[PDB]
Order: sequence, then structure tokens, then C-alpha cells
Amino acid sequence: DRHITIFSPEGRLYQVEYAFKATNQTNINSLAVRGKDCTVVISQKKVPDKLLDPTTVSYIFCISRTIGMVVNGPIPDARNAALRAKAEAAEFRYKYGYDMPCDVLAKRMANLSQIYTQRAYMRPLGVILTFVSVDEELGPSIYKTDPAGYYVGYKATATGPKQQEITTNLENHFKKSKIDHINEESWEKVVEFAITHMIDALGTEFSKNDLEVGVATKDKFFTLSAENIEERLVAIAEQ
Amino acid sequence: GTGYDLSNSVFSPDGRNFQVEYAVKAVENGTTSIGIKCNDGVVFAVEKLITSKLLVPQKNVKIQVVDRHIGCVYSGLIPDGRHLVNRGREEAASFKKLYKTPIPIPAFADRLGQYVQAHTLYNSVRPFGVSTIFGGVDKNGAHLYMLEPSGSYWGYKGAATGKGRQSAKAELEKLVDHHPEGLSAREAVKQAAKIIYLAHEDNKEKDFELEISWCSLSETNGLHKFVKGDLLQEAIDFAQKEIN
Amino acid sequence: GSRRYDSRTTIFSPEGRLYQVEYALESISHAGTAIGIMASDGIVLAAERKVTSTLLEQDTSTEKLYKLNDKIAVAVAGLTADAEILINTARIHAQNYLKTYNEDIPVEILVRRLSDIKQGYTQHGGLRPFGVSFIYAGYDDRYGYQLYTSNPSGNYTGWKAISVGANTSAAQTLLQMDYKDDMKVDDAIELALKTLSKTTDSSALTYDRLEFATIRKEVYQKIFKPQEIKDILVKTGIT
Amino acid sequence: GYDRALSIFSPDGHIFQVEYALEAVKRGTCAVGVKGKNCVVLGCELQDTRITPSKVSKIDSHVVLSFSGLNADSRILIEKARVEAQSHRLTLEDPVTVEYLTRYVAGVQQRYTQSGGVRPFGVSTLIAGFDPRDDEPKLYQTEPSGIYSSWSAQTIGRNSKTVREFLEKNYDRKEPPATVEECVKLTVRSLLEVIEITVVKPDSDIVALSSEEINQYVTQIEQEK
Amino acid sequence: SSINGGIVVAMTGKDCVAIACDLRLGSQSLGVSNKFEKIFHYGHVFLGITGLATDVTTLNEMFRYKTNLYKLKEERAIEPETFTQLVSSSLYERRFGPYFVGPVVAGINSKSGKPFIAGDEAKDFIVSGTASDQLFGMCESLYEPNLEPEDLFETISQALLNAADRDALSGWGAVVYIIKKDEVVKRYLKMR
Amino acid sequence: DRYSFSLTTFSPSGKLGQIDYALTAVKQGVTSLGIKATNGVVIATEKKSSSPLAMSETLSKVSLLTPDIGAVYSGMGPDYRVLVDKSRKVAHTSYKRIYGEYPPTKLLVSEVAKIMQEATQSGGVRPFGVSLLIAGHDEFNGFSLYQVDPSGSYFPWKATAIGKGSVAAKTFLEKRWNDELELEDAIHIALLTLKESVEGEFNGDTIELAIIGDENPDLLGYTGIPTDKGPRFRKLTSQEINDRLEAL
Amino acid sequence: NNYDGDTVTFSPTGRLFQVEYALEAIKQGSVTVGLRSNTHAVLVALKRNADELSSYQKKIIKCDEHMGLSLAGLAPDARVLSNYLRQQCNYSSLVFNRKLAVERAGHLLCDKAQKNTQSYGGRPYGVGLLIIGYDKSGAHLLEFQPSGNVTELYGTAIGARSQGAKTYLERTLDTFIKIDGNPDELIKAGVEAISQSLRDESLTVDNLSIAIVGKDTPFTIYDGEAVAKYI
Amino acid sequence: MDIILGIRVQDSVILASSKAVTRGISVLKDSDDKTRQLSPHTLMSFAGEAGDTVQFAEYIQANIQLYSIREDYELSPQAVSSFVRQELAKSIRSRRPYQVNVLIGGYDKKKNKPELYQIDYLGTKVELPYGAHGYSGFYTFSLLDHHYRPDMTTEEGLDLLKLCVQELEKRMPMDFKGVIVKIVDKDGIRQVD
Amino acid sequence: YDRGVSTFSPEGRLFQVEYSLEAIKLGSTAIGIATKEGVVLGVEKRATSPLLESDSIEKIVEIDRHIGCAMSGLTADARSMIEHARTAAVTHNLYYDEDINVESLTQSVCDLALRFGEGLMSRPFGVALLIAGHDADDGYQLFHAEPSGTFYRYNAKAIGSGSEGAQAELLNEWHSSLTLKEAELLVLKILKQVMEEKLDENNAQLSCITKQDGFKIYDNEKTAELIKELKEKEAAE
Repeated sequence: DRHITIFSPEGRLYQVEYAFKATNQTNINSLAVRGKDCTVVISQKKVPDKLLDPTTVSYIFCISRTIGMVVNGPIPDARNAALRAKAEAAEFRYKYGYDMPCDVLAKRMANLSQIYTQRAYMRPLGVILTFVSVDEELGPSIYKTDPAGYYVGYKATATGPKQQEITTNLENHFKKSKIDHINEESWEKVVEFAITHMIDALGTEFSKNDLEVGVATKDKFFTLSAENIEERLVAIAEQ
Repeated sequence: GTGYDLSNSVFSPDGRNFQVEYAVKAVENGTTSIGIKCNDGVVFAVEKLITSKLLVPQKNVKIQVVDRHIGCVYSGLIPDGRHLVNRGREEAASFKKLYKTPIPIPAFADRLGQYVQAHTLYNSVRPFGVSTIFGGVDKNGAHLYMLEPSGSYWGYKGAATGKGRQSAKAELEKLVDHHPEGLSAREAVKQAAKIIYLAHEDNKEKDFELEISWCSLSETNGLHKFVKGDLLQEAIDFAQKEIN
Repeated sequence: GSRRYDSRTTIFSPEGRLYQVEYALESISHAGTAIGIMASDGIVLAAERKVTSTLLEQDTSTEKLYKLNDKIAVAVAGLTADAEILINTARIHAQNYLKTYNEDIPVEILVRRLSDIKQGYTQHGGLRPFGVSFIYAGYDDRYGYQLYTSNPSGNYTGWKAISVGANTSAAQTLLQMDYKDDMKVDDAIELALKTLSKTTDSSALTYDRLEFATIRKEVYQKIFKPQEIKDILVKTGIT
Repeated sequence: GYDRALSIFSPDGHIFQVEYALEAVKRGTCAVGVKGKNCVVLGCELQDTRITPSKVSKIDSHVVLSFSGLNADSRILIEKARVEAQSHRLTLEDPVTVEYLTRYVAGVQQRYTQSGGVRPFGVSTLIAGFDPRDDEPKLYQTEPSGIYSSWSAQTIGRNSKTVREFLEKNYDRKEPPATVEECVKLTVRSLLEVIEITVVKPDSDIVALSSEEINQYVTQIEQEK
Repeated sequence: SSINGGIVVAMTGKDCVAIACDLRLGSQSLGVSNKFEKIFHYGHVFLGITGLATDVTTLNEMFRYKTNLYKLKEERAIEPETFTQLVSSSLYERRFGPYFVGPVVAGINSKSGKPFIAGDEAKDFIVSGTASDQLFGMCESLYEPNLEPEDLFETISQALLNAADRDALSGWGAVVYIIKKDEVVKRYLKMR
Repeated sequence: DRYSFSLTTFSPSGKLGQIDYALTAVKQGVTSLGIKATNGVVIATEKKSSSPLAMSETLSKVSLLTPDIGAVYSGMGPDYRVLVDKSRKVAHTSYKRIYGEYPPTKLLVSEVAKIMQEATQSGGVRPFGVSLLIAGHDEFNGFSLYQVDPSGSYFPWKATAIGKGSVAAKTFLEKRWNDELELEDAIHIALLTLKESVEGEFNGDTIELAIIGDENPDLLGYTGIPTDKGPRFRKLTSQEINDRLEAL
Repeated sequence: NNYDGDTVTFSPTGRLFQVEYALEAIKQGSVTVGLRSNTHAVLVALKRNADELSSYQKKIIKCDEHMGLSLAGLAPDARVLSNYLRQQCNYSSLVFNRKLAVERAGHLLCDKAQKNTQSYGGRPYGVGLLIIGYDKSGAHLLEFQPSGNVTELYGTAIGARSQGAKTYLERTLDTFIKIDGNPDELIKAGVEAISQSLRDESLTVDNLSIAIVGKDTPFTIYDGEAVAKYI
Repeated sequence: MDIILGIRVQDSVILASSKAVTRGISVLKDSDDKTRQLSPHTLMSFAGEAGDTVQFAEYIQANIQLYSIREDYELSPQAVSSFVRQELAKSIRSRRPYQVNVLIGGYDKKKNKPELYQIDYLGTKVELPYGAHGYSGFYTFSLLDHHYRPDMTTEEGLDLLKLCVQELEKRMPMDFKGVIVKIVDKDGIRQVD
Repeated sequence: YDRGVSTFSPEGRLFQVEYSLEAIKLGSTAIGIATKEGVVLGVEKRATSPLLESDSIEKIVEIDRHIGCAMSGLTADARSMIEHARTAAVTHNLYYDEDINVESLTQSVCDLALRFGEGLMSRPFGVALLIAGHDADDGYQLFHAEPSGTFYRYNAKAIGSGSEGAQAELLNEWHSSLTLKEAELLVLKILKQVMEEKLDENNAQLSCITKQDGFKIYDNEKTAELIKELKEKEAAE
């Protein structure tokens, strides 16, 4: 029972629980927040090996024109999920004539995860997927998928070892603001907010190399270069 | 974790796939392979152990080309590396058939990573007992990758695998510090020879043959070519004098 | 590989018993008692309902007794979901036979085919057996009224009166004591209800805990509505 | 599909599943066969008798199969044997010989000892009959291993060791029972050494004896002992 | 289809339906039988099938199969509307390699008592088979809404007889069913 | 897939262990209940949030299967979601595409029970860790409420509860249920029964409730076909739940 | 040892025990020597009989007039691999009208053998092969191991006690590699090599077989009285 | 072409089948029996394409014999004709149809009734008092329509068959080399002249 | 069952093959003797009861006109092997218009033996074969075919439970100048020695292959005559 996705006498799926443990292997924290018409993802980048090419080290994926995905968990399973999600989104657009919604993609990937929880021959992927978009109907959207095949929408979310500290700080901010979103008109200020909040939660300053940032807008999802992150960090230093 | 290590794709309670860690132990037993990214290309080198006088010199080639523009070198279970390269060649041919351009190196890297990661999904398959250093020149220039048994890969400025990986990695670190402007392809060939020789100050139980390859826009027109003759002997001379 | 987890159903024990069959039979020994009695003029099926509550719709629950065609009914003991699978197969087989020959299927042909399905799961495919025993009541123009039983092994046998499920040793003892070849359907109804009353492990036999059916002379095939079960329980003096 | 090697060699070179299929046979209800000069007699020692028929199944009009062991497995073998008999009669121009059918059934049993994902049949059979234009009676046994052999008299199932020792004492290999009455008397005597009787005769003359006849033999035997 | 010949007509009346068919079975010009009834019933739903007689038999046996399984699962007899949908889906399942038939459904819904016919729910009359165009002419001339069952019988019978008399391949007697929620009467007609 | 063999097997006592363990997963699930009235059915559940940042509005614990059939669950949410998708498809392919008609509640429940049974016997799968309450209406049988368990056994109920609170809830429902109960009374009793089992916060955001009731022609989305019925399934809004709770 | 039950299991040190055990099959097999010059390649094999009444089992199989092999270990696996190699050479001839290079044949065997190490349900081959051939690049000798490792050598030996012959070949390499005009002296060098692996046994016209291939020398097997010259 | 004729009388079914077999230019055989006994009281005669007829009839015979062995019971002529109809109806949709027309004459020992079924290659089945395939009916049905009586004895049936055969011999241009006549009754199947 | 059927032991041997060889040690004795005049095969017909009709046992079979087989071990497994061999011989005659060689047929049977596993038969055969035949290329030949899929040619061989003693006597007494009559009596001598039952024409069966008339099994009468001749001549040995 410990080795395959069958029930224990307690009705537990131990391999699913252990796949959750794998999601923290990378020791990386990610944060997502909604603006009025953008969604921002912040992820830590840890590149201690000087021989790495840092531009290749990313846990943020462009799934479609409109959907970004950030992964917590080991990069091979992350790239598996990313490739599958890309294929699903292109196939959806082909079958149905419109861009796959972020919530629909999250549902589909969660159902694949459920299959891995139910069929013994496939292990779970050890990854948590956070999808972000500005939906044509739902507006800015965060949907997060996990190894159980659970998914839900979020006002904001964090993932990783310190997700409780970031989450409680976000919750306190929403208690302070009485809103379901960050009240700012342009994504640069949402990025600056999200970075400032990650700093306050983790207690660490960031260089432009210590972060990666994804922004979903109505037109596209895109990832910031290190120099755009520099511009945001100096803005925080000066604002 | 003696309970959870008998079967691939089982998570341990701490979330580990122990069969992949054991495949990594298979890699660490392999001979030293390195890669160096130069200002317009990549250099690959490998320690080939001379297990006896009876092996034909220069003949047991370990570096493999993929398409015409990708070099691959690997440490560990050499047959698993050949198997991975056969898949890579299939993937490259398929890409060029559908898209007439040569496969971009990052695309090829992901194709390999997915194939290796798939060998971690099921208990009916073994992980790859190789770590593979590969790269080449494409329209966006030079790329160097190292792929692990997990399917994890990253881009590198320089990479090392096998028994001598730690000394090679320290020498590549120094090389990257001292040449921030980027190394030239010929100098990278000389340095690769030196680094393999220094890594063979471990594992000295036997003699070894150096094999070098490169892919450079200036020196090879972006085609993967073996380093042979004069330049190989010059590299060996440089490595020996840098020691002696 | 997967060999580690294969329990190897479909193997002999050293005694030459099929353990999964014996354990499925044990499962059936905890199911609600069903009784068949072949009278001269017809057949009685009676069964005890194990699940009971005031909130159950006993008037629409039909878990023990099923029609297979206009001439054949089954009583079920064991896993009702497995039984429903087999009952659907039997219904299809009866209609295929009518389509082919333009005659109603002989009872033994239906019973043999369903028993052969059950046997197959004991010999090949590595699946668990069906955890159900059937009593089959039918009429055909060759042998007239016929009562059969079948079990997870795919053995089947013909009976004058038979019980399956929990209390079958006691039930068969009482049936041996009171059965007669001359007895009418109205005699067999009493014998069935008296046997269930004397074998039930509840405090008293009541119309909500019962399912009842008859096949009697064309042949008519009646599943008793609960009010008819009240009438028959008062007529028999049991309530 | 499921392909697990269930029948495999043990270190002492036994195939435990075939041995345990033989244990299933040994627990199974008896079957007895006695071959005479001109007939083979097969016998066995709240149920509805009409629809619990003889364990002796016709495979074709001239050849008859009894069995011991798992009844459900035997239905599978009997159906395969009947289908093969009709197939031989169709594709070739003759009914099967008793040995051809026996070899077919033994082959089916053997194959289920060496095929992935299947249990061996827990069945032994006695196959009795006459070849289509022959009057030498035949009586073959098959076993779960797929061994087959011809017998002058044989018993399988529960009590078969004792009944076989009796038949070895009382059957004479150089003076076999000369009439149907002698075959039936020997069969009943062997079954009482602890009733249903089929007589197989040439030209598709297969007859189950009436119980009143069998009780005649039984009472004669109990009067002579 | 026309190899065998045959015609079916159904009509609605006041709380009634009629369905009628010819009895001829042909093999082109050769008449084979006058006992080939083209109208079947499945509980209280009646199906007329014209066309190739092998397909008529096959489809009757198939709909018997399906409506028996329906009654066993649903624990109720199929209704005319549901049966019409079942016929439609079962025939379109052979959209390639069709059955060469013209079904006519008639009956009365057990719950509402509404008379129903289909060949849709063209409520006045429905026509199928070789004399279809003669039948359309007759029915469109003779039909009146809300006929009582006796007048419906006369109307449908005269439509069938006079249309059949102008079709070479149909006739040798006719059967008429008059269907009421409580009662179905079969009548045989002589043809001349 | 080399797992061609059954993972659910009989123990020597005749238990199907995986099914009992799936039922333990269900019994640890969040409480769900159903009540049948003369003129409708209520199904209701607690929506437990995984986070204060989660939008529980984005997670549907109550699902329309057909315009007149609704489901709720207790146990493993993802398994329920996959069963809902399969139930919807089978309601179409096994019935609507043949008969032009949505399935009766009992036949769809049979199809779901079949799907669940196959996971107890087919190769390489565990059972579903959910129990379903399926509420529906059909013209001939009227209103129906069914429970489907991991085994694929199903039972019609007048009222029932499933999950952690199901014993106290079933006892309260035996106190309160009667043959004369109208749908508004059933909703009131449902809200009372959940109040006694919610983890404190009890409002239209922490409750999901749906009814099978009257046809709703305003939800149909088109006009001019008098025989086309509006859906009988209707999820109550959080504001409707709050309005009723304030008057509770 | 919990890790030796299948090929798909690494040990904690990265070993594949089923592969190692299939190599032990080879180590139990009787010695074969291979050696080559530039113009010729030679196989020498000690056959074993079951008993004084049995024949000696064939150790050498012709693939082509340009190629053939010698086996140590599980002979049915050598038959499988020899048939596969024959098919590959045949395909090269049929489709390209080219003689298959010995190195490419070796890699094709490597790839066939590796699959049995990587996936469940098969098993490794239990046989080591020495492949000799002559092609456009001259004489070749390969050693195949069922790990899938193939190495090009001037000489080697496989089977029981083969390290003695290998030591002799290592000692005499610089002589025998020069033997380009004289196939019989290369054969005699190989027969002297295999003699160093003999224990309590002698070469006879019964137990010795030889093959040679080369520039104008189609692959030919000498056995029986044909080897009496070289004894 | 082949002639097969059937007459159901009060007590029995009479089947009559032509003896000729013709290939191309020549009469190969003048003695061919175009029937197979399906069961002790059921006989099938067949006509149609060369090879198809005997392959079909022997497949049917084997299946009915298998049923009888499995059940230890004889199917009614009704059930046999339904089975044969189903096989022919399948074959129309198959990749190569059996071009085979059959008459099935049986005696139902449960009803104690003779039964005659005509089935064409399409699978058009009809129970008839008398029956024919192809052109044999074109010449014979007016005689049968005129003279047939349901209460005819076997001997009257045979005389009526003789009249039908004489009419065929007069007007039909082929030489069919006469008929074999089989009678199916309560005693089983016998051959007659 | 813990171990997969295809696994090597640490000693480099397949477990299931080794255990199949243990099964063959339990089989009844078969003996082959090759001579320049013919090959003799003899088998112990180990009847389990006197009611058994010894003439049905048939442990020697024709594979083709000049090829015969004797089996020891799980003899039910042999019927598949013999079916394959007969099919191969007939197919070879069909495709080449010539008889199959005895060695090529033995190879065809031995190619069958290791085709067992999972993902094929579930296990090796439990039967060894002595394959005797004649062909024009290599004359009278005897082969021992083993569940390992290996085979050796033999001058004389014993298989089954008597094999070690019988083979020691074959090592003593075989020579190239044996006549077929001498091979017949030597087979009977060694059967009599290693058989537990008294040798008679019912306990044993003989056959030979000769090119003049091919494979024939000897009738009981001829075998009894040879056993009488042995009993006579044994006075002088």
C-alpha cells in the first residue's frame, strides 16, 4: 500500500502524500497575485553553481499566448506537465475554435493527476502547478493544481516551504484592504507589490538574479528579463 | 530507504526516487566527460581508459554526433548513452522532416529530457545509467547542456560528468573566472585536454586516450567535427606541459 | 515490475481448492438469505433485506430479485453490483437467443452461460471472481418449472427447494423437514416465509425486510408489492 | 493481457499447480470405467434429478466423456471436445476416433499447464467409445498434465485407489468380462467397494441403465456376499 | 426495396389511431404469400415496416430485442415517442449500408392518452411503401380531423383498398388495426 | 501497463479490503445530505475551504448531471469530478442519443454504479473513494434520491447523510422526515442538519445547496417550444441561503 | 541481495546484477581466442564435449564470407544474435549493395543487447562473442559482451582461463600485428595463445577449431584434420 | 439452375430436388442429392451458386448437430429456419454472400405438425403449404394453387408432385434429369420415387 | 514465484532450465545407440498399473520416415515439440523437395525450447528427446535435445532416471564396429539393468532407423525373441 496508489486501511494514498513532499525538493517559493487586469507570478531563482547558464534555469513556463504556468517541484516533472499543458491548449484551440481558459486547463491537468492517483502503473508527478491568465470571461485568474488532482481558483497564492508565511501575510493584506485583488491599474506596480511582499515574508532582499517574474495581461503572458526585474527592484528602492 | 528502493517510480516518504539516485551512482563510476562553451561553439572531451594494450588506438570512439550539428558525450553505462543518442537522432530527423530546419539545441535537449524522465515514470523500466553532456551550434549560437538520469537538464558554461567530475568542475570554474570575455574554440580545445588530464590524476589505475570534438561557427562552419591530427597532438602537448 | 503486487487469483492451493472462490463464498455467507421453492404449480422466490432503516424506500428498492425475461427470475445473494453486471449479461443472452431461434431461452442454457462466465474468472485473466450466488426460477416447455443455483465457482445445480446466503444450513434443514413434491405455490409461500422467519437473525420478520416473487401459470411472473407482502404475512400468521 | 507464469518448475522440478490440480481431481466425485469385449460401462455412485443429469456427457453419438474434479472446468473441456468433434466431422468426412478426441482434450489440458495467465484444469476425464466402423471398445484417461493413456478398467476421483485395487484383483487382463451383465456387475461391485451406469455399445448404442436394473444388480451382489 | 412490395398507412382520430398494411409478399412479379403481415407491436406501440422483407423481419426482431431490454431496465413499456427516437437512431446507425425500409409508428401514450404517429409526428396521416403516392392522394382527399374510431376505420380502409388497387405489387388482403388506450381491434379486409 | 490483475481481492473473511478502505475515506469526508420531499429533493454539503485565499465559488461540490438530476458527494473530490464527467457523458451516449430523452434517475445511477463496480474488479485500479447522493426527477418515477457507494451498490433513500457527521445527521433526519414534508421544509431541515455538523462558520459561502424542484423556464434560455421543460435542477445562491438562514 | 531479481533494478551502488550473472555465464564458457593482423583476422576456439560419446559443440559461426563470429556461453543466444547479424549484413547488401562494416554490425548488436538490460520481461543475453571480419577498412576483431559493450581489439580472449591467452597476446602484440603475408603464422600465434588457457587438457583435431578471414581469404572454418597442421 | 420443390401435406412434408449438376457445356452428374438432413425430423434442400450451397448446408448441419449434442434435444423446424434465416441475412451484409436458396421441411414432434419454410438468399423466410425457388414455381404454382388441399395424404401429395414435375419436363427448356423425393414425417426422413 | 522465469542465477544459469533438468531426471529411461547399420532406440514403458494398456504408452514416435524420437520426462510436453518437428520436416520437403537433415530438425526443436517468458510459453519444456535419424549427408545420427535448447550428437546416450548407470555402461561397451543386432541386445541389456521391473516385451519397447526401410518400432513378438536371445547369450557373458 505504501508503494502504489491503493488505499491504506485509513483510506490514505501514501504515494500521493509523498509526491507532495517531492514538491518541496527544490526549496523554492513562488507567489501569485491578481491585479485589476493582470496576474503576476513571482518565483525565487536559486543558481548557486557558477557554471550554470542562468537563462536556462526557469520554473515559469509559457503554456499559450495567454496562459502562464509556474511549477513547484523537480524540473523534469515540471517540463512533463508543461509539454502536456501546451499540447492540451493547442488541441483545445483546434477542436473548439477558441483559446483554452486557464481554469479549463487546470481542470484537465488535475484530471490527469487523478488518473495517476487511481491507476497503479503511473506514479504521480511530484509537482504543484499554478496556472495564471487574464481570462476573456473571468478576468485575471489563478488556478493551482496538485498531485491529488485537486484544483481551485485563488485570489492569491504562494507555494513552497515558506508558503504559510507568504500566505498569512497576503491574508493580512486582504484583511487590511478588504478587496479580492491588488488595486493597481498597471502590472509594474503589482510586480513591485509582489516582490516587496515576498521580501517581507522571507526576510531576504533579492538581486535581479534571485527572482523570475511572470506577468499575464489580456494580450499575452510574458516573463520579465533580469533587467526588467532590476527596474522593478530599483523602483521599490526609490518608491 | 531500504523499503522504497526496489522499484522505479516509487516515492519514498521523503519524496525521493532511490532508483534514480542509484543510476546516479552508476554515472559517478563512469569515466570523466566534459564540455566547454566557447565564444562561438562547444568543445567536448572524454577520458577513454586503455584497459589493455590490445584496444586499437583511436578506434573505440565514444563521442557521438547527432544530425550534423550536435555533439553528445556521456559518462556511465555507455550502452544507455548509445540508446539515448539513437532516440536523439530519431527526434532530430523527425524535427527536420516536419520543420526543414535543423533541430534547435534547446528543443533537442527537451526531447531527450522527456525521454529520460519517462524512464522514471514506471517500474517496468530502468532509469538511464548515463549523464549526457551535449550541445552544438544553432541559429541562436552555441548551447551546452548536461542531462541527468532524472531527466533534469540545464544549460551550462562548462560541464563535467564521471569519476573526475569534481576536479574538472573546479578547473572549469577557474577557466570561467579567468576568461570572462569567452574562450576561443582552439583555446577551449587546449583547456579541455588539460582538464581531462588533470581529472586523470584521479582514476590513475590505468592509462587513457584523450578524445576531443568540437562544433564552431568559425572553425567548423557550425558542424560537429572530431579534433584530429595536429590540433589534437598540440592539445595533448599543452596538457602534458601544463602538468610537467 | 508489477509481479510483486499480483495476488495470483486463479491458482490452486495445495489442497486443490481455489481460495478466492472459497473466500467469495464466505462473503456470500454474510449476505441476506434467499430461498427458492419449486411447487407443483409454480416457483416461489423469497429473500431477506439486510440493509434496513426507516428512511429507505423499500417500495422502490429492488436489490434481491430481478427478472431476466418474462419466464425467468433470479434471486441474488452477495455483491449486488456484480450481480447487476451478470444480470445484464443474462438479459442480453436471453434476447440474443430469442432473436436467433425465435423461441424463449431454456432456463438451463441461460444458467450454464452465466455459470461459464463466472468460471472464466476463476481460471484466466487474473481478476477476482464475482462475489454473488444466484437462485434461478424459470419455466420452459421442456422441463417446465426449474429451480437452479449457481455460485462463484460457476458450478450450478438443480433443486426442488434451495437456500443461499447466511443461514443456509438451517434453511435447508427446515426445507428438508417440511417440503413435499405435491405442495402448491400457496403452500410453498408459507414454507418460504416460515423458513425465513425461523432463520432470520432479526427480532421479527416484517414486510419491509422482505422481497418476494412467484412464477406461476400462460406463465405469469409477479414481484410482490409491499402491501401484497403484508397481506401474505398476515395470511401466514407471521405478522 | 494477463500473462503471469502460474505453472512453473519448483527446484525439485515439480509443477505445483499441476499437482494441486490432481489434488482437486482426487477430491472430486468418483468416476469408474470398465471395458469389456464388446461394451464399455461407465458408472458413478432436495436436488431435482431431471435437471441434475448424468455426469456422463456425450461428445458425439459414438463417444462419451466422464470426469472427476471441478465440474465447471469439465464443462469447458466438454464444450471444446464437442466443438472439435463436429469440426472434424465437417472439415474431414468422418467422426472422430476416441483416441483423436482424447489427444485433443489432453492437448487442451497440457496447454493450460504451459500458457501464461491460466490455471490448469482441475479435471481428469475418462473417455470411452467406439471408432466409427470399429468394435474394439476404447477407454482412455486424461489428466491435468495432459498425459493420456488407454485402460482396461480405471477409476478416478475420491475413492479411486481402493476401487482400483479392487479392479486389479477382479478384472482379468486375459479374460475380460464377456457380456454387458458381467461389465455392469463388476462396475457396481467396484462402486459398492466403498448408483448410475452408462453402457456404451457399437453403432452409437449408448444407454443409461434404469435404476430398477441397477438395483437388481445391487441386490444380487448383496445376496451373493 | 421494391422487390417485395407493400404499403402501410397510419391515421390519427379522436383519441384513437389506426394503422393498416397489405399482406402480399412478392418476389418481383411473382406473388409468394398473402400472410406476410407488416405491422408489429411492442407493448402498446405499433410499428409498420415496408420495404425489403428480410430487413422487415430483421428490424422487427431487433426492436423486439431493444424494447424487451427497455422494459426490463425501465420497468415500463416504451412509449411511442421514445420508440420513434429509438427507430431513428437504430436506422441511422446503418447510415452507410442502410436497411431499405420505411417504418411507421403508431400508438397512444399511456400517460397522456395522446394519439401519436410518425414516419416528425406528422399528426394527420403517414404513408409508406410502393403505393405511397396513391395513398397520399387518397388520404389527402378522404382524411378529416377528429374522426371517431368507426369513421377512422372506414376512411383508412378505403384509402388502403383504393390505393392498393392501383399498385401492382401490393394487396392480396389487408389488415387494419384500430387502437384505443383500452382496446385494440384487428380487422381483415377482402380485396377485389 | 503491466497491472492487468485485480488490486481488490477477497480476504479469508470475505471482505473486499480496498472497498472497506474506500468507505473509510468516504466516512472521513465532509458531510453531505439529501432529503426528498413530496414536491422536490434537497441535496446539501459543507464547502470546506483549503485556504482563505481559495475561491470556494470556483469549486462545485454540487453538480448538474442532467437538467433534472443533481449529484453531491463525500470523500475524494477529484474522484467525484471524474465520475461527474463520466456520468454526464454516459447520460448522453447511453440514453439521450438513443431515446431523445434524458435518462431516469435510477438508470443513470445504475450507469454510475457500473463505472464504480468496474474499478473494484478490473485490472490495475483502486476503487473510487467517494459516495454519491444522486437526486432527480423523472416523469414516471417522480422524485428520487439515491446513494451510490464505492462498491457500486446503490440504495434509494427518503433522506440520508454521508461523511463524518452522517450518524448524527441520519438520526436527526429520522426525527424530522415525514411523508407530508414540502420542499421548503426539507430545505429548513437540511440547513438545521448541516448547522449541527459544520466547523463553526455557517453561511451561504460555507454551504452548497441544490434542489430538484419545479421546472425553471427562465433557465431554459429560449422560448417558443411549450413542450420543452425548463430544468428542475437548481443550485441555490449564497444570498438565497443567507436569506433562509436569517429566518431559520 | 534484494536487487538481483530483474534487469530493471539498480543496486545502491549502481550495479546491474542480472547483467553480471549473464557475464558469469560467459566466464563459465570454454575459451575462445581472437587475434588479427592488418590483412587477416583469426578465431581460435576450444570446443567442449559433453562426454567421450558426444560430439564437440560448435564454437564458430559464419555470418558471411566477409564476417563471422565465435561464441562463449549460452549457445542459443549466440544463434539468435548470429541470425540477427546475418539479417543486418543481408539488408545492407540488398538495399545498398555494400558490405556491412564490422564496427556497425557491432553497434547493432550493442543496441539489440541493451534493450534486454533496460526493460522488464526479457533477460540479458548469456553469451560473449568474438567477431572477425574484413572490410574496406581492413581486418577487424570485436569483442561483444551482453552488457552491450563492444570493443575493437587487436586481440582478446573470452571464456574460462582466457586471461592466460590475453596475457600472452598482450606480451606478443607487437609481433603478431605485423604478420600480414602469412595467415598460417597468425593462426599458429593464436593456437599458442589459447594453449596458455588450457588446464589438464590438450589440443586435438576433435576439440580445436579455427577460423580466418582476410584480404582475399573468405571466412573459412578449419576443423578436424584441417587443424592437424596447426596442432 | 436447380429445381427444389416442397409440399406440406396433412401428415408430412415432401421435398423434391433435381438430380442434374451442370458445369458449363456438360452435365457432369445426373444423380446429385441437393439435400442435407439437419436433424432426425428436419430436412433442408438447397439451390443456388456452385459451392456456396453445400458449404452453407454443411455449416448449418454442423451447427444444428452441435446444438443437439449440447442440449441432448432436437430444435423445432421453426427454430432451425430462424437460425438459417439469420445466417443468410448476415451473409447478405458479408464480404461474400452465400447465394443459396433453401426449403426446410420438418416435423414438429411437440406440435405433431409438418412445417415447410422457404428461405431465399436474402433471408426472406415464409412458412408455406407448398414452395419452390427460381423458375420452378412459375410452372408449378398454378397446379398447386388449383389442386392443393391441406388434408391431402402423402400419396395425394406425391401424385400432385408428379403432375408438377411432368409440367416442368414439358415446358421448362432445361433437362434437370428428374427429381429425388424425400418425405419427412413422424417416423423421420425417407427417400421415395 | 518471487523470481521471474527468465532470471539468471549468480552462477550464470537460468533457474527454470535447471529445474526442468531436475524434472527429466525423474523420467523413464530412453536409450539410443548409433551404428553404421542403423540407430536403435529403446524405452522403459513404466506402466503405473496392470490395467494400463502398455501399448498405448507410445514413448517412441515417428518424426519422419528416417527420423524418430524417444522422450523422457514430462512426456505431455513432448507432443508440442513433436508436432513442431513433424511440421518442420514436412514443410522442408514442401519448400525444398528434399528431406530435412536430422541436425536441422533437432535445431528446429531446440530453437523452440528457450522461447519462454513473460511479455511465448510460461515455462520450459520438462522433457528431453533422443532424436535418431538417417540422412545422406551425415548418415545415421543420434542427438540429445535438452530443454536448455542445446543439443549434442551422440554415439550412444541414455536419458532419464537410469541415465548415469546406463551411460557408464555405454562408455564401457559402445564401439564403432557394433552391428545393429548387437546394438539391439546392448539396449535390452542396459534397460534390463537399470529398469526396476523385469524386462519383457510389455515393460519395454524398441525401434530402429535404417535407410532401407526407415524408422520402425519393433512389435512385441520380435522384442520378446530378442529378449530370449539375450537371456540365452547372457550365459556366456
